[PDB]
Amino acid sequence: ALCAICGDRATGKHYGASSCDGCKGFFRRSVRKNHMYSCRFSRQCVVDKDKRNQCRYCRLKKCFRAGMKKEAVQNE
Amino acid sequence: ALCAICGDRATGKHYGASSCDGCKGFFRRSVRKNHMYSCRFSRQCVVDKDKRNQCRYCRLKKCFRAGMKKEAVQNERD
DNA sequence: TGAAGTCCAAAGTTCAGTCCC
DNA sequence: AGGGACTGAACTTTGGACTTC
Ligand SMILES: [Zn+2]
Ligand SMILES: [Zn+2]
Ligand SMILES: [Zn+2]
Ligand SMILES: [Zn+2]
Repeated sequence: ALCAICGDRATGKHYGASSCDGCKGFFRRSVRKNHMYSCRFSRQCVVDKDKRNQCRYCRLKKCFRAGMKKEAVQNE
Repeated sequence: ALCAICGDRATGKHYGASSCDGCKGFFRRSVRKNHMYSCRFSRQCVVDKDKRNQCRYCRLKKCFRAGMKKEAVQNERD
């Protein structure tokens, strides 16, 4: 099973979508800090294993596209 | 532990070797900008906390000899 | 046990001081 | 004078290892 966000190896369902440990942590931290970030390009950046850290905005957007929900992220 | 490159205090393992923040930073920049340093002397310069900035060629050479890996340096990001 | 959570080593970024073109 | 480059410390983000409900 591959990560629905970046294509890396998936470790199971996280926050509503199958994803790797990276996209898992990235999403949780983003939601808890209520970050939306911003893209400096056309908000259509390539989010794969190698470039996932190049644009937080696009990575986060794809997490939501993949099915992740803020609702699934807990406080603390 | 100490920096395997210059002897200064090590802040942990960096790019594969125990090193300080100075050598950590130096290696990263050297790799990302693919700088081709040269040595004015015999390429046997002593690299310590004191002289580390005297010869970039030898400090980089020491970095690789100490275990730092080019592959461990990631691409710059925002 | 599934899917939340936490921990933390090792990546990354910014920038003041300082000097060269 | 404006443009550019380097160093290393302060501080943040990443993601794999492990823990709780
Ligand atoms: Zn992923
Ligand atoms: Zn983008
Ligand atoms: Zn050092
Ligand atoms: Zn030298």
